[PDB]
Amino acid sequence: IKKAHIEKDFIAFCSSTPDNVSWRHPTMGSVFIGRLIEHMQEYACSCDVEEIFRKVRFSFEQPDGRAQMPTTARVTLTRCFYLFPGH
Amino acid sequence: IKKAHIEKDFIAFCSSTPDNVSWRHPTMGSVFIGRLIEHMQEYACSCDVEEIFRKVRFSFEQPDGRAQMPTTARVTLTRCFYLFPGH
Amino acid sequence: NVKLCSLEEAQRIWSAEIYPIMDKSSRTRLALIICNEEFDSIPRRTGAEVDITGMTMLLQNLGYSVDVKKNLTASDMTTELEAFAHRPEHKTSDSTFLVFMSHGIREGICGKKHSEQVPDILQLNAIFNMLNTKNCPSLKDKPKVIIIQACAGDSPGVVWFKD
Amino acid sequence: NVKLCSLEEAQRIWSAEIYPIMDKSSRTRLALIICNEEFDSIPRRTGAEVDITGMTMLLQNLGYSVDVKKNLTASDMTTELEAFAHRPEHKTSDSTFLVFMSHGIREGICGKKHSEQVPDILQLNAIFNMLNTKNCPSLKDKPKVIIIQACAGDSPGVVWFKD
Repeated sequence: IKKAHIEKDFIAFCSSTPDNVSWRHPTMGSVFIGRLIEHMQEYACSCDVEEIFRKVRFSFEQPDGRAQMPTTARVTLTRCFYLFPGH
Repeated sequence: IKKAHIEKDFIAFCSSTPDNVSWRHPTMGSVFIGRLIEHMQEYACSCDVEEIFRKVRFSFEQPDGRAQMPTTARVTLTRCFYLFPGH
Repeated sequence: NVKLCSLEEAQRIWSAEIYPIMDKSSRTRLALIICNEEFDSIPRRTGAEVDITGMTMLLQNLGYSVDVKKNLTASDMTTELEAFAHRPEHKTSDSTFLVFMSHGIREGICGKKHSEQVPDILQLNAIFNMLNTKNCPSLKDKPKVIIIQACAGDSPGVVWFKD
Repeated sequence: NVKLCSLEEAQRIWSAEIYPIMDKSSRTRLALIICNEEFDSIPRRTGAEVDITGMTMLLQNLGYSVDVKKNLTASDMTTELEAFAHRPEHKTSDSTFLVFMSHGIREGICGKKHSEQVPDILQLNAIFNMLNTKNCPSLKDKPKVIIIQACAGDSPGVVWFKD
């Protein structure tokens, strides 16, 4: 028999920091989800997912109005994950 | 008064995945710490900390002998953190 | 809906620090969306359909076959995740996406029957466990992306300052 | 001991997605190392001095004034962290490093008096709380790097396979 890591190549991206609320407009949808789609649409071509997720976090920087801060959690990605859209 | 995010600009880097052991040689020191110093020494000049930490994780990829997998946790870095060594 | 990575862009990115991508013609990429909109003791998550639409379209355009499940307890979510992890398509896949959208508390994601009296919670810990190398060997060495839209507690998550 | 970032390298990296660095001559960078080597109910962490040396030298060469604290309970660790967060040098700093090295369990980092009977644990949650915008306003908008060397439980963290 051979050994393998029990937990590897994971990344979680949550809409807010622990203890804290995430926001959802009743007709426009969840802000984090909307922001995530827009950044994936634009940056999947040139950035790995960790970089995209950081860009999403940056967009929430200013705590204007309904403040929230998306978080990357429990990361065991050993390589860069590029989506290579089109390929 | 003005609002500010309660939790922002954090990164944690742990020696192993949840539930799991980290290793330390009685005379040579902790493997994760040794690996971290070597990668910081080499890559602080050209890579942001998230990239360095991923490189550390890659070095543990093969579960040879005393296997462990370092983890990045609770990340709210909104920008890239370059150490700019020498500056 | 996604900006495409050109041939010269993919060459610029390509060395040994990147997850390998499977051939487009032979690969069977899978993704799962679990979204709770209706609850026993929590107000309807109005606008969730906008989230479902956007995420489904995005993931399909990224090359994933997307399965959508709606209004489940933590137990049903668990069963679904167990079935998803055992899907043979993962063996001929290079990656996966898991999207969870619901009400949430610090402990985790809310099932459709959640109450303060009787908790119905899927823990984040359990999600990782069900998709790890033991329980999902077909995704060993392959990136697993978990996306969560939920509260992580009821605090606005702010601090006030004068200066 | 650190490879230097040349002027042309720093220019290549420099746009608005980078944490701003303070002027070398005026900045007061701080870092803290807490390392437990001797315990009441756990074997001596032999080799810890190698860790202390390496981390101290590295952080100093990266421009940080490094404080080292040894063999503390979770309570003393808490007091130390509270004092560290209130240090006025952080106002004229651009970043910080927190290094914790000890025995560990799933719940968190072990204090010097930890036992299965009487737990002495500093939670990871508490570390973040003590360094957040409320409790450490001087490091608002500034990167805070937390490094932990400890077990997160007693599992070898592996799964076996035939094929």
